[PDB]
Amino acid sequence: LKDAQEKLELAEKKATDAEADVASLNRRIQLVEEELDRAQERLATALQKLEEAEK
Amino acid sequence: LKDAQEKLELAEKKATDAEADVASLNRRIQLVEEELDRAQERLATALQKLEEAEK
Amino acid sequence: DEDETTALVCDNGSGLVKAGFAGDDAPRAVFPSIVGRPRHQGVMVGMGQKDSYVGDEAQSKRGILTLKYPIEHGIITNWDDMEKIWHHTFYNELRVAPEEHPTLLTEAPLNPKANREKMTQIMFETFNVPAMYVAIQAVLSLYASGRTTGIVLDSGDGVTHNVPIYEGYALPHAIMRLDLAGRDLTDYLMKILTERGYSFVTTAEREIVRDIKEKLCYVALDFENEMATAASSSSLEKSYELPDGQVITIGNERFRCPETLFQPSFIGMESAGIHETTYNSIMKCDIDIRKDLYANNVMSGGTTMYPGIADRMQKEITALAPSTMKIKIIAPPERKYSVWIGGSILASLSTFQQMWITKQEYDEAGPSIVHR
Amino acid sequence: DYLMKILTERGYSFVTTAEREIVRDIKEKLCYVALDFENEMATAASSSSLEKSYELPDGQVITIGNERFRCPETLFQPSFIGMESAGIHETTYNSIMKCDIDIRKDLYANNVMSGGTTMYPGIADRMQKEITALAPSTMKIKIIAPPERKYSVWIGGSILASLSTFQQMWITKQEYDEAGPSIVHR
Amino acid sequence: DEDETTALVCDNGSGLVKAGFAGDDAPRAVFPSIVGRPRHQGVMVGMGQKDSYVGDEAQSKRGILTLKYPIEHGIITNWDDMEKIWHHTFYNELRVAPEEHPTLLTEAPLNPKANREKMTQIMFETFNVPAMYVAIQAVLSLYASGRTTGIVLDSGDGVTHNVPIYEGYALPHAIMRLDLAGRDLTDYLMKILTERGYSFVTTAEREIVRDIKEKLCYVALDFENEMATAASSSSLEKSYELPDGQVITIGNERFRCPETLFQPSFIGMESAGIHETTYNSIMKCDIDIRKDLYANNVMSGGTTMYPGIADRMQKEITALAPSTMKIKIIAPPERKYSVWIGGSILASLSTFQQMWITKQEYDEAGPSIVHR
Repeated sequence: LKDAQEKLELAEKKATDAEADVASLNRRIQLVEEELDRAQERLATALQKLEEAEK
Repeated sequence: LKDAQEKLELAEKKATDAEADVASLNRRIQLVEEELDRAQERLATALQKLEEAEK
Repeated sequence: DEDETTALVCDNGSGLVKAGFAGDDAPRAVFPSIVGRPRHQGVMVGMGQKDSYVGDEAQSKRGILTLKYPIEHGIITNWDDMEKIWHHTFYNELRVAPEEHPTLLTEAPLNPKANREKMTQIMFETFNVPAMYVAIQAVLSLYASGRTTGIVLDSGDGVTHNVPIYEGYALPHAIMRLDLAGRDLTDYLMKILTERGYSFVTTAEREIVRDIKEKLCYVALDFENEMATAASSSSLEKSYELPDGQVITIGNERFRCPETLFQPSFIGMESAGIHETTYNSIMKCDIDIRKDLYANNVMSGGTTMYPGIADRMQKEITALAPSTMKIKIIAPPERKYSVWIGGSILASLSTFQQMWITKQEYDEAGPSIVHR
Repeated sequence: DYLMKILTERGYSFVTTAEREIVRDIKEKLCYVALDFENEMATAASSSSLEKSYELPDGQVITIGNERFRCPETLFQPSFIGMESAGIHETTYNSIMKCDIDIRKDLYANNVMSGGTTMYPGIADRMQKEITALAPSTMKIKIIAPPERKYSVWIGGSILASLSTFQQMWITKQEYDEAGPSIVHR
Repeated sequence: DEDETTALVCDNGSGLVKAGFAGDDAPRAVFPSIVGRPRHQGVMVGMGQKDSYVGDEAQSKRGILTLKYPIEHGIITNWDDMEKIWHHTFYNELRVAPEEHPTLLTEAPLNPKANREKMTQIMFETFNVPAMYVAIQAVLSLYASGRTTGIVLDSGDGVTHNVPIYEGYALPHAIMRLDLAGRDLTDYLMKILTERGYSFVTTAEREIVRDIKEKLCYVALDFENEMATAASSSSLEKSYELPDGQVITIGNERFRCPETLFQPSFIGMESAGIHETTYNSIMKCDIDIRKDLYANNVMSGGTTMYPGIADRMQKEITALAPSTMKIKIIAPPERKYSVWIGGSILASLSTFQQMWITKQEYDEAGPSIVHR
């Protein structure tokens, strides 16, 4: 018993550190993916504004 | 004992499903962050090319 | 449905209000417990002159207002400013009219008789709610974890408490209050982080030390050989990126902050700490009920959310309790809303209808009626 | 007056008053603020078709290649003119680390430029890069420089004063004859 | 005599160094805490190329050098440039060889453990002094006023502090630091004096605004009806004659400058002011020691020299303190050197010999030894 319960607080500790890092990295991926459609969208507009001004 | 050991195969199972999803989501965030410095970099250049052509 | 839908649950805190409808799983509204009063005359573009600000608009605009906290250490200290936070809760946050909704409110552990009568006076006489009810906070936390006997370590923004409850009756003479909580804890991190060689200079630096505390702080078990570990310098360190790039690193202090809850001496407090206090509450109770309390240490409150809090407490009281005893530290995941959820359950319950204090009871018995 | 000297120093003479006045029209028409003012002097030396000749009140075609940008580099380097003060970009920044912390992301994404002397082309790009590289990387920099900027101030007044809501802030002779100059002073 | 004569006392400040021999009544050496680095290559007539300049030669020659301040807000921020100021102090200012003199140094209130170990590393390992000792500044100020318990409001050139001390031990958790001092104060006068319709245009105009602040500035009690007095225009005005004839007049602003120390709002500071901070330090201390601290507010530092500072503080804290209390604001005349004098006394003392950290202690215990 001491061994199954000790193996435990360690496996549950690891499970919670990994769930915490996946939540953080998924929040970071959604924010960088959202910074994106924004960077790329104002891009289609800045390049179009260039082709018209160059003309 | 039956309860600590049973609580266990379930906590270790959850730990491995969560470590698998974090690995996948971190691979996806690095790829979308790398599509990025690229989208934004050609952007600093397209907007600079505009300000020079507009001038 | 009349009131099945209609019961409101408002949990008034020292830092946050949690509010919503009995029935829901979590609070519909969560916001700071402040009331801002503008230091100068003037307006925002498009708005009129505002006499007062509450919740997040008071926090966001804090530079031109004098901020005030109505609830000091869980007790309502200013009733003019509290009626302001309630008004905001009903009318703006939940957007309901109060005069057709039963309202379950919460109070603190040894809340003065006179206060429970005063918020009843204000609920019925200035908000005109149909019926209301005041539950004690630890008692709703316990109940939300299914049980009726246990001891709750409750810890939020301005107070910590231990409230031993037996078949529902919170035990007055065994309750302990420790005035050191998450607010105290953010300010201590602040100093050990400036002391790490940093500067939280502008208000956008100040606020985020609190978001560092929440995201990266830990309660290590064997806090002893965790400092020792810090020194060998493992990949224990953790860098957070600020509002801008300014990547700040926090390795070690990460757990030196919740070690404050076991050692108040870290902050010039001479009081005993969380685990000893759990215990002392317990050797102040009847003898025959002490096995029950020990197997039912329910945790609730924002500051009890630090990971590994439960393991440290587990081992902290096993090693103070007689070995013949079973220790059991229950810490649920939703614990930052236990109190609220316990109220949602209770107030949506089928049997609670007969404990609601109605305007009939009040107009006929005076504030005494709900006071119990 | 600094262009004046670097142009007489180019081997010239702005002798009569019809020579003096037009150095100012040279500054306005031909002056530039180069980004990487460093390898722009270097460029000057290889002598590209960077040069620019202006025809004076008469024929006297004067050439200005290089000095063309040495004049607005004075705004970033006051040391060009025996000034010990800091320059435009550092000063933008210092203003900003003198403000509340929570408002500094706002100020950084809203550097609005106005005034006749901020019209030198490439002023905005130099400022863009001047403060990005002083600001914490977590920050968004944004240098707005509109085309009508030599009249921003005026146009902002035209808008505001023709506005529908401004009527109630006008100080009237009623306010004045009754409150003294204090009234409008706020 | 071996070391009775021989003990050195060096007080390192944000603006000035104060130095001399334990035994003397006042510092033998006082000079700016700058290190100038020449912006161009060249020489003065008759001298060689100089890599660096320190103290007054750095101030006097400031137009061709880049000036740098090693101590930011009382803490040593650049150790290359500090070892330069120490070198200058021993060898040029006091003209002593350090390897035969015990050296008492001072540090700031919550000086990081690691710094006290670093200046010990540099004292013993690059200057090879026989023995040294680091005293905390407020603690030497108190002691120089005879006592051992009191609270020091210490205010110099870059920092202000409140350090409550009880039977000699400065109380870590009750210490307050306010980063607004004499430096901030000269620059504010500057603006209210240009704002009086003036110009401190050349560097000979800049420097003397500071000599105006020192000579003519006041801290009025009832700063309220002192502005009111200004208006009736009494013979309150005061004209100073500049390096040349240019007689500048300062009537009123004369006290608007030290009113900045009670109202930080005069300078866009949101922090509390000197008197409130004295008080807050005090309601952060143990209860039983608060009558002691109140009857022993010792003032030290160049910026606490403004006449009538003590009367304003006297009345500022009487009216915040419970009336059962005795208030007592001690402000001695030599206060711009309290710190130093407290060190001179202590280090020349008969009983201090047994606390000197010797090279024997160091070579055997590492920097840890003096760190305490």
